[PDB]
Amino acid sequence: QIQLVQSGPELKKPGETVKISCKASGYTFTDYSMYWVKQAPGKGLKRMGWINTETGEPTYADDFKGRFALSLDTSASTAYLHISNLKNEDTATYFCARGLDSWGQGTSVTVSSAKTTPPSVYPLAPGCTTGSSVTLGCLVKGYFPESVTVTWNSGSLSSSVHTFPALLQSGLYTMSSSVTVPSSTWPSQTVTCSVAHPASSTTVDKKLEPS
Amino acid sequence: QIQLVQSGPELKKPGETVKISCKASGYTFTDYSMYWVKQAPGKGLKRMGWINTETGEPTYADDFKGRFALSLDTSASTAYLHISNLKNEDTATYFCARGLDSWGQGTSVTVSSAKTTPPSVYPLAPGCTGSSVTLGCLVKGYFPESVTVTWNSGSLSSSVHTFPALLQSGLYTMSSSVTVPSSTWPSQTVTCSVAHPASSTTVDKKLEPS
Amino acid sequence: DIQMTQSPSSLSATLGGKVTITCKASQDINKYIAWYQHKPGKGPRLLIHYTSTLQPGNPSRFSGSGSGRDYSFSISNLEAEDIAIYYCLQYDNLQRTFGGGTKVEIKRADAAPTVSIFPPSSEQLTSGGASVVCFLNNFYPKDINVKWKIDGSERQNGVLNSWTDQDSKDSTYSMSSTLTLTKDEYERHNSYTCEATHKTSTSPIVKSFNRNE
Amino acid sequence: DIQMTQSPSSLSATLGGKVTITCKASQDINKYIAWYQHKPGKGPRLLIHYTSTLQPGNPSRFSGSGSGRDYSFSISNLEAEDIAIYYCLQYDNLQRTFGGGTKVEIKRADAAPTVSIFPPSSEQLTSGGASVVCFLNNFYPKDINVKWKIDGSERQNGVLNSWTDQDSKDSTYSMSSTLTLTKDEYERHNSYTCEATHKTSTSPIVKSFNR
Amino acid sequence: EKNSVSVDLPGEMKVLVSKEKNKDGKYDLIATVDKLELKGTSDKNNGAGVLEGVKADKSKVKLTISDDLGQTTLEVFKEDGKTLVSKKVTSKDKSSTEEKFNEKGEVSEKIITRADGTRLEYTGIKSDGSGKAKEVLKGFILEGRFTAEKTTLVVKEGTVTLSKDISKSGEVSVELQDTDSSAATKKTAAWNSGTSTLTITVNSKKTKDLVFTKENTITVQQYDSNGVKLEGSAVEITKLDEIKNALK
Amino acid sequence: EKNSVSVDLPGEMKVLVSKEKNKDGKYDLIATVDKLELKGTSDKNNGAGVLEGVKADKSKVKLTISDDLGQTTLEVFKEDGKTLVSKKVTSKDKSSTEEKFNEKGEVSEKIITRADGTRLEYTGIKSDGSGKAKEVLKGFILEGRFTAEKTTLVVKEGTVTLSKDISKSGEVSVELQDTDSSAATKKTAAWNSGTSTLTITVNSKKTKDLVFTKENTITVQQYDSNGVKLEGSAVEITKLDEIKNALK
Repeated sequence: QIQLVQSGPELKKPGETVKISCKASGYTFTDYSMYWVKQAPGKGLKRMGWINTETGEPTYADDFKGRFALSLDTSASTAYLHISNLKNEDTATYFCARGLDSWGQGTSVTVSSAKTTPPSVYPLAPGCTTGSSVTLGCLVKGYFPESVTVTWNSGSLSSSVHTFPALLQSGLYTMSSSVTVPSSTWPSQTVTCSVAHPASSTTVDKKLEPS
Repeated sequence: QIQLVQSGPELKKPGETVKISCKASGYTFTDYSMYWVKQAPGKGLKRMGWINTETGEPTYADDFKGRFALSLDTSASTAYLHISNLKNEDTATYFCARGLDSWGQGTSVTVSSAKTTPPSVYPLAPGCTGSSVTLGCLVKGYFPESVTVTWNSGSLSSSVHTFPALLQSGLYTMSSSVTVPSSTWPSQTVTCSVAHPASSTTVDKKLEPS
Repeated sequence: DIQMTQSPSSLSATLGGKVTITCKASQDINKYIAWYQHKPGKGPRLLIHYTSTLQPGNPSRFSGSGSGRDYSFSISNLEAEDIAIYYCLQYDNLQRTFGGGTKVEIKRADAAPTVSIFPPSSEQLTSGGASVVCFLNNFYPKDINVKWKIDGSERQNGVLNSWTDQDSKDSTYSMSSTLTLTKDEYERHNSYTCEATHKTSTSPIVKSFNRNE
Repeated sequence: DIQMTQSPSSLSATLGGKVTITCKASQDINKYIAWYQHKPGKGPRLLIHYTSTLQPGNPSRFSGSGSGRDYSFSISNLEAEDIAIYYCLQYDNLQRTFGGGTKVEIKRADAAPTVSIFPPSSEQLTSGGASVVCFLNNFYPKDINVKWKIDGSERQNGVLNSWTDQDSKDSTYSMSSTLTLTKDEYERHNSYTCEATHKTSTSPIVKSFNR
Repeated sequence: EKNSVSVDLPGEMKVLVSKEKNKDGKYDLIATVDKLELKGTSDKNNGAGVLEGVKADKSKVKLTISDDLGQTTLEVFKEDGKTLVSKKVTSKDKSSTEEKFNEKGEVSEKIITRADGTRLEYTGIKSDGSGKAKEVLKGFILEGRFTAEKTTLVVKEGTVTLSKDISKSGEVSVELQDTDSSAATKKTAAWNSGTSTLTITVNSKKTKDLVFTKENTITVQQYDSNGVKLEGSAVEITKLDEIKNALK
Repeated sequence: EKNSVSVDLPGEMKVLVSKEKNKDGKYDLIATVDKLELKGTSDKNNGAGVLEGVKADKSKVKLTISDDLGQTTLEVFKEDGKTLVSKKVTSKDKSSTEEKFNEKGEVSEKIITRADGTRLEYTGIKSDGSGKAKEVLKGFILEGRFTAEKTTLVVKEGTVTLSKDISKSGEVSVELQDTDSSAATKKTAAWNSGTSTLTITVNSKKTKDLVFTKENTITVQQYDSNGVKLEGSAVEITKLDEIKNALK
């Protein structure tokens, strides 16, 4: 029905410019102002500004001056957020909103001098005693930017899975993922972790070998 | 002892300048950098900058370039914070700090176009009785913020509530409660002494029965 | 600058309990964390430095632990006078940075408000104003609703509701509700009521007066 | 802009109970307040509008009250899936502003961690690095201390400790602890230990292996 | 007659006052109300006084004129001359209160006519001072109820209710309710007491301003597409169904 | 004689190798140590072979020379010829290990001499692989302890304890501890393993860098007044008192 659908996650270097799109459906676009909101770590939700969808006239908040531009393609029911001279402070999730009941899904922007880097994936198998269950895992190391997906046996294993938030070390991300399964499953059968890294268009798979 | 003592509260209009002092005693001033920290309601503590007390070289946090300057009178063991082009966002408490163990008491800065205004002080007495009787003073239409309601010269403080001020049409209104045994009033006299330093006013109001 | 992520942002605990606050740094800070207590109208006070050293002048109910990036601070045997905002500070770098703070509140047994209503004074009335005031004293929890009725009709605008800070002794809250009118508005009506709805009852405590006297 | 003061900024409550968040405006806002639920990586979700109205698609466990400047929002019959950051929003003015937000957490019974130790994989060693990992799974409360020892001596720096957010199913937390070495360093020592200090026990849970 | 001077009165009535004091010292007075001539005496010569008489149905009629000529009171009693049937008090501004009485002489109906011709009709009066109310405006009628404290007129459209309050003192306030739970469609509004305006908003967006004027009229003005600013000019509501229109 | 070709050895000593094969087909070797004459025969003709002698006190001396001529192993046995008293291994790079042995073939004491002349002396050794340790540097001596895992040398000054760890692999790390509770005076420090530097701070302020060099020296350098930058030049610690004064 009524949707705000935003553009995908963005990686830029400091100094650069970024453009986030917000595509509306299911109502007359010019009947609501479009609001833009910044989600920053620990800084809740903040109004950046809004734009009159009929006139194109933008009104920015004080903290969003100079390097911020709100624009429109009314015929395409699309609003745009353009941020220039990107700084580390601009690393955040950006949202479009109209009325009280419509929100975009968020667009995450990373400003960083790091280059895109695929993950190495290493198995965590118990070193050479087994109990009634076995906890296994994968270490996803040395990737950038931060977004990855760790999937166990193609989703067969989802219930006893823990996804550990990534941290920076040596300018690159490390995350890990755990699964616990009965001694009857492994190493009797097979458990494999599958790791995707959208920014590098990569998927990589690792089988948990015993002993 | 070691003390950092900061200069008193300030009210300024937009576009004006303020200069806050921090006087250090009890130690060799040049042995420690001085830190300045901003505290606004809605933020915690954010480092604005620090200054090398020996060289005079300041280092500013990212958000505090342009309008803010740190300086020194080393012989007087006094460090100064300057802010030009004052804006509403500069309404805050500002603190100086040295080492891990020394803080100033804070300097309240209010930037506003409103003018200093003495409170009107009204009595809150019961209209025409159990064990205790609650009375109050309504303190209305004043600016800037700080007022101290003193009840019976501090004799009654155990049972006092100071209700924080709220802005309404550009001026503050605050209130104060006190509860006494029903036997002591109106038998004995209770008075509120409202001090508003910025307007040089102290108004005493005696709470009469009705 | 190093980010210091302090958790939780707010704590509520019963007297005699142990509360713990954490602070996670964006890199190793080599045990160079200190913890401060900040009370209204004062400089912050150092409690803990170098992760776990208790600063003289403070009880050994305050503690700290940690290494690398991860640190914690505890108050054991929590007392009513421990109400404060607490902050972590990293000083590994010259560019010292703070955690976001933890507001520590006391959880106590529920208490109903003592409510008092006050008509405008003669002196206020002389001067064109008319403020009606209700005091709601010594209640818990903090959440409360006051609704003003004039001649039985809700008046939603022009109400000044101000809560005290949590009481450093008895851990209650008190609140003042002020409806300010003009003299002329005040003299258009007879009945003035403040209704207080609190978790201590499904029915509101109601206080009321008539200008009819 | 109208300031919205949201309290408390965080709360921890047992399931089935009732929690209440307040929001104080800097002026009268004419009952134009709405409340949103925000889970990580999903867009904000409207629960209440016009102070007390329940938006369709949501349980009547969500409610709101107030007028003038003073408002509240409540969750009755607290569920484990209600974990989120909740925000008030005033829309009396074109310059809409948000409260600072409330993290809602579940208070539950204390749980000890299951701790598992993993030596570096063959493949990681063959590349020349050596990461040691301990999983601390399904504990409560969240606060936990991990101590690494090499040949019995503490190693404090270079450790990556990542906590999950609260499980929406058992209200527990898990933590991964990763110590990154070179192969060279790893092969200079024999004993590797991870010590887990949790309030559940006065004695650490210790996991140790010898290369 | 060159012997009695007509002075015009509130309600456009005219009373002749004798030039000369009668044999007992009191000026004799004559008026013809609803073609029924009435006579009386007063020690005043300005017009002020009581005039009485009977109608075709033996009904006793009495026209008390204010000392200052500022007000006429027409009272209708039964043939007895005692039991009151009706009373109309008409001011020089053309404002008029008309009351019918019952067995005890308690008020059974009341009509307040404002100077401008708009009226409030109170009927169906319970004995606590609640009952049925109607407001006659220029172009249309509003229907509702009343209490001792306020008169409330109500206009409904779909799930939306507009309630217009008139206090004892005469103060107007207006409220809107809507039981609709969807933010997309719920009508909500705020009342500005200073400009006597109800602003309706839907899904955060201002849609229209209804102004309740001192002329006892209602104007409507639309906001632009985005609800930033009023467009065009306000228009006075000539018909009830136009109010309802504005609640969709 | 020139019947033998002589060759200098690790330590300071020359072994003569019979230029030709002896009467029994092998190479005869003679060396001079502790004014003793040692003799042996070997299949090798570079100086690699075992020599023996007996002392005046009927100690057996045995000089095993490595194939590479890079290491001498000199053993002292008592009269039996089996029970070992001491063993020194000396490499050509000026390095060494001397051990004094006890009954049951147990080491009672051990001296590691590094190439540079600095030494590590292990004494009062126990079954748990623990005991007393001492580090002899150029100018001063450090005293501490050892375990199977690491040697710890310790310098104390007031409430301050400085611990210098040497892992079994030879890795150096340093810790500072101070029981002082006051921020104003508590000595604290962080160890940079990359630069082998312990940076001391007091009350958030850097005071000095102690650098533990690969040449087994310790240097000190003070920071400026505000602890923003190192001042002057690093200075070598010549004496123990200097280390202690750095902890005050």
